Amino acid sequence: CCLRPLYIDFRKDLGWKWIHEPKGYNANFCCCVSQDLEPLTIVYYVGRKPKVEQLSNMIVKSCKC
Amino acid sequence: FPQLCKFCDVRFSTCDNQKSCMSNCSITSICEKPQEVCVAVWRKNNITLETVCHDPKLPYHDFILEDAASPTCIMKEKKKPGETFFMCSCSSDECNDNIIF
Repeated sequence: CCLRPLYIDFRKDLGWKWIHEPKGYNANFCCCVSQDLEPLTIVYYVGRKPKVEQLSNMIVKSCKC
Repeated sequence: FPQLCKFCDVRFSTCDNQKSCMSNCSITSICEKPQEVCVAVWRKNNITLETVCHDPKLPYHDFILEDAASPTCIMKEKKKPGETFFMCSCSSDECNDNIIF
């Protein structure tokens, strides 16, 4: 039950096509349960408008047993 | 639920004589109304390709989208005067990335 490294590529794993950038990020995966999470800033378009926003619960950090 | 159908606007294209060319567009959008639909238009003077999200009731370029519900975009000549003009419409999510003639 220790933290871990993993990489996730929105279109090719989660299957989310709406996110413009980043193509992916590294979130971690922990049985051992995830303790602490953190948001990921992302970019996407509503029509042609580009907007910025943090997606919370995207990045795992502390593991707790 | 709103579609994603590409909104890369007017762009200069390498599209030419091949049966199908891809929108080389870098942006996939979350259409502003759940009613909407993508269209891809490919006007040929150089050649500009246009990809937007549009509404089936509204007319585009003084033309109206009759096959707006088709799952994959298909181009037919609209015979606008003085130019080679082609248009299409999607009901799928990011339809107009692959254009089929």
